[PDB]
Amino acid sequence: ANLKPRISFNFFVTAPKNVSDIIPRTEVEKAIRMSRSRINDAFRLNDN
Amino acid sequence: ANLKPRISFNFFVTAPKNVSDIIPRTEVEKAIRMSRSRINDAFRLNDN
Amino acid sequence: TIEEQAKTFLDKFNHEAEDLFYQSSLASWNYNTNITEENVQNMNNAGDKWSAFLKEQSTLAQMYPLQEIQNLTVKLQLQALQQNGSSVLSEDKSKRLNTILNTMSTIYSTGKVCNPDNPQECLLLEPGLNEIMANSLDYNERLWAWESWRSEVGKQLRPLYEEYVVLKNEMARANHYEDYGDYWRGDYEVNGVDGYDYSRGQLIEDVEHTFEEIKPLYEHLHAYVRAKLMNAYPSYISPIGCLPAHLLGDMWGRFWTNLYSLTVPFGQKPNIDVTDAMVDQAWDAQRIFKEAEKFFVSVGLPNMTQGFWENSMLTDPGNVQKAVCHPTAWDLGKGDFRILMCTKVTMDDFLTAHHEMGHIQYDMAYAAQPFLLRNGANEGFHEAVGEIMSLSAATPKHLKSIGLLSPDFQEDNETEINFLLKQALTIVGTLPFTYMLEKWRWMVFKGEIPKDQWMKKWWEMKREIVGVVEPVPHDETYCDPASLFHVSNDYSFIRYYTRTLYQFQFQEALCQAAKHEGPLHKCDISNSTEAGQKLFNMLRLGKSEPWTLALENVVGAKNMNVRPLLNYFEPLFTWLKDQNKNSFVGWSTDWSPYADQSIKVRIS
Amino acid sequence: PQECLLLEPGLNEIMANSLDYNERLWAWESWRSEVGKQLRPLYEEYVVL
Ligand SMILES: *[C@@H]1O[C@H](CO)[C@@H](O[C@@H]2O[C@H](CO)[C@@H](O)[C@H](O)[C@H]2NC(C)=O)[C@H](O)[C@H]1NC(C)=O
Ligand SMILES: *[C@@H]1O[C@H](CO)[C@@H](O[C@@H]2O[C@H](CO)[C@@H](O)[C@H](O)[C@H]2NC(C)=O)[C@H](O)[C@H]1NC(C)=O
Ligand SMILES: *[C@@H]1O[C@H](CO)[C@@H](O[C@@H]2O[C@H](CO)[C@@H](O)[C@H](O)[C@H]2NC(C)=O)[C@H](O)[C@H]1NC(C)=O
Ligand SMILES: *[C@@H]1O[C@H](CO)[C@@H](O[C@@H]2O[C@H](CO)[C@@H](O)[C@H](O)[C@H]2NC(C)=O)[C@H](O)[C@H]1NC(C)=O
Ligand SMILES: *[C@@H]1O[C@H](CO)[C@@H](O[C@@H]2O[C@H](CO)[C@@H](O)[C@H](O)[C@H]2NC(C)=O)[C@H](O)[C@H]1NC(C)=O
Ligand SMILES: *[C@@H]1O[C@H](CO)[C@@H](O[C@@H]2O[C@H](CO)[C@@H](O)[C@H](O)[C@H]2NC(C)=O)[C@H](O)[C@H]1NC(C)=O
Ligand SMILES: *[C@@H]1O[C@H](CO)[C@@H](O[C@@H]2O[C@H](CO)[C@@H](O)[C@H](O)[C@H]2NC(C)=O)[C@H](O)[C@H]1NC(C)=O
Ligand SMILES: *[C@@H]1O[C@H](CO)[C@@H](O)[C@H](O)[C@H]1NC(C)=O
Ligand SMILES: [Zn+2]
Repeated sequence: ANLKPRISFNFFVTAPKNVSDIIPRTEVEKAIRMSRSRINDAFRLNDN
Repeated sequence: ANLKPRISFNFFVTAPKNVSDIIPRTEVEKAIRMSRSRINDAFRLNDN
Repeated sequence: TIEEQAKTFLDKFNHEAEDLFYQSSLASWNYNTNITEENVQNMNNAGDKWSAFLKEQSTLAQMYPLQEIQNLTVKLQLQALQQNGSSVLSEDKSKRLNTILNTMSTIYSTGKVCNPDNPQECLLLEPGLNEIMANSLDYNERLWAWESWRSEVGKQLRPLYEEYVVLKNEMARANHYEDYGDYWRGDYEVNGVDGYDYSRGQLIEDVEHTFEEIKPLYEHLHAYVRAKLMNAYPSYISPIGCLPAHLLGDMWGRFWTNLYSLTVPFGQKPNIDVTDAMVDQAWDAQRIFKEAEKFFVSVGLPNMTQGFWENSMLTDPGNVQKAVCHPTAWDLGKGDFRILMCTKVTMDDFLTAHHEMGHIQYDMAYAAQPFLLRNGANEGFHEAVGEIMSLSAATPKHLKSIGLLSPDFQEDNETEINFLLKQALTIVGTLPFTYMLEKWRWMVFKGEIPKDQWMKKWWEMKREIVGVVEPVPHDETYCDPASLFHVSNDYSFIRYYTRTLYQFQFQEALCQAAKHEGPLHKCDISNSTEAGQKLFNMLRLGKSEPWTLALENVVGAKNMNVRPLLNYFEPLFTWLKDQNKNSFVGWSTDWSPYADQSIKVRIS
Repeated sequence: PQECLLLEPGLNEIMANSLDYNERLWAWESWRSEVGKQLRPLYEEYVVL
């Protein structure tokens, strides 16, 4: 949501097929902590 | 198809929703030539 | 002389037109009444036989140039024939258009969505999906239905609507209009009558200028409903935000009626119902239509006619003799009128009877006019008469006089509120939605919204005008507005706004003739003949006069007003202003049901 | 996507009458994909029981 020039958007994750089931934010904040080093190089960005 | 220990498999691409429409191989061999440098680092491999 | 030339052509037209129309309508009547496969194709034969006559006459009438005619009443009929319509397109284009139109409606009428758990039980919209949204109290179920209908059906209509816009715009520009939008406002336009003029561009000014006076009342009605939803769905609605779009009773949010059971002010007192005092007095579906006729006679209007009693469908046949009972009035022309409805002994049918007889009493008035001038003064006058007739036959000051509602029965000032708020959930609940929807389409049809900002502007106007926020973000691959019936079936949607305003202008201007004293919502025009004249001077005009001149003959002004609608809801506005002391009237357009679990990303 | 086909009529006559390669392949693959995929987690339990 809210794509923009700065490219700063918002995102959230739901269960596979259950639109009313939002994965709590404090778990998305952990999966990304786990695989950030692998999300980065997919785009060549560098954590800053 | 044919996943194995060596991890050497085969793959092919079809149209979005048309199972009987196989993209000819000489175009998959060009898309991959175009974006190989970006497929590599997603896995940290190095073209060898 | 061009004048006489036309004058003679119209005369010759009238006869053929009228007879073919008679034969064409009788077929459809026989079909709708007596469903037989045989009658289906007969109706098609008669219909095409008539419809071809229209094309022949339209081309044949294109000769006489307009700017010579002085007699206004013939310059008015000619304008209805010279209209090229959609024939001005190409051939391949004109038959691509009909294909798109028939594909869009079929998707709406047959598309189905089905459960994630058991993918074998699929649900249509007509039954099933509507009753879920109209009856459920389960947050997750409502959200599933609301999102899945827009996802598995909206997504199909998008690439078709994108073509429909383009084609309809050419069809309009080839008729000396600016676009389709300016084509639709072609109904409210008047030209050269010395002070009764009305330009297609003024309609936008009037609509946007009367809406700024309903915002004070809609804000309070919106802030009160929100405070009563935070008890049925706690922890889901913030008290300074908007309302999630799927908790509004209906699939789209057009009417808030289905929120009555959650928002009734005084739940103990029951509303006025007489569906039982009719059974105890043995009222069959013929004493109803006699009471309606008597009510109309009391005002001053004339009786019914023999043919009306003879050839009508006041009752359901009951056997496998099949029929449709969507209640309608029929004006087959040549001098017969007839109603069609499967009547049940109830109250909501005791009102629908008055409503339909309203249309019938309209038609009987202007049936002395040339065939092309037999219609409402504009599109929003017909159904704005049936209403004001069904609005004055539900008042206890009338029910306790027709015989029901035992005479020792005084109403208290709490059922008054119980009733007004049931009205306001339907009248005032749908004014901002209608205005926003037509504004969006008027802006799409003129390229003021690029083809990649449709949904963005849609959900930007929703939060700002209607005060309703979506529960999941919708990108540009969706098309939500095309999921409504009127949008995906090519129907103008502004009649439902202006009708609501005329409905109360008439009611307010008629009670002053009947010498009413109390509040407006307790007025009753029965037994007042001097208030049947003021109404009969407007019905007996058809389309022969500019609609502003028709309004002037009743209200005394020449434009739609919004003051009389606010005098109707005064006893509710006061009570609402009192009940909203410790709340926050208004809303802030940044809250969203998913903004507390979203993560923000920023890339350089 | 509005015209759905059962197996008993329709899907059988396609496979038994057609001579079009792509149509046969579409039917053969889609019946196994949109129905086989459902029976798998049930068959896995049925075996065990
Ligand atoms: C989708 O996820 C929701 C959770 O957000 C599930 O709703 C739960 O349903 C169970 C029983 O039906 C209730 O006991 C829970 O209270 C519900 N959750 C909440 C937050 O109220 C829902 O069942 C899921 N959908 C499916 C098909 O499993
Ligand atoms: C799926 O792709 C195939 C191509 O492999 C399409 O088949 C073509 O269909 C057209 C007309 O139907 C024929 O003229 C071609 O000869 C077909 N291709 C071959 C290789 O024979 C098929 O139409 C596609 N499916 C859909 C739904 O479009
Ligand atoms: C409904 O329509 C059917 C025909 O579609 C009518 O059947 C006719 O009945 C009359 C007797 O009154 C026969 O003389 C005709 O031969 C019948 N027509 C056919 C095609 O069978 C039926 O009468 C209609 N119902 C009513 C109430 O008029
Ligand atoms: C416009 O033309 C109509 C005729 O089409 C005129 O209506 C006629 O008026 C005279 C006298 O008022 C009647 O005797 C005729 O019967 C009317 N004709 C019809 C068909 O009913 C009308 O008067 C003309 N308008 C003006 C302003 O003169
Ligand atoms: C209706 O469409 C026609 C074209 O089909 C427009 O053009 C006129 O067509 C007639 C033939 O019937 C010619 O005699 C005229 O010379 C044409 N007019 C022009 C300006 O070329 C016609 O103008 C259209 N009328 C309306 C009211 O839209
Ligand atoms: C219209 O007026 C008539 C007569 O003025 C009312 O009919 C009277 O109704 C009362 C109570 O229902 C009876 O006691 C009288 O006997 C009736 N009089 C006649 C002559 O029938 C009628 O009720 C009024 N209608 C409304 C809606 O007020
Ligand atoms: C209905 O009318 C009654 C009588 O006028 C109202 O009751 C009074 O309301 C005032 C206003 O606050 C109080 O000061 C009185 O104490 C009330 N009287 C009693 C006996 O309680 C009542 O408020 C009105 N209801 C509505 C919804 O307006
Ligand atoms: C209308 O018809 C009734 C008969 O049902 C009659 O008594 C009444 O007088 C008629 N109305 C007028 C105005 O003549
Ligand atoms: Zn009506």
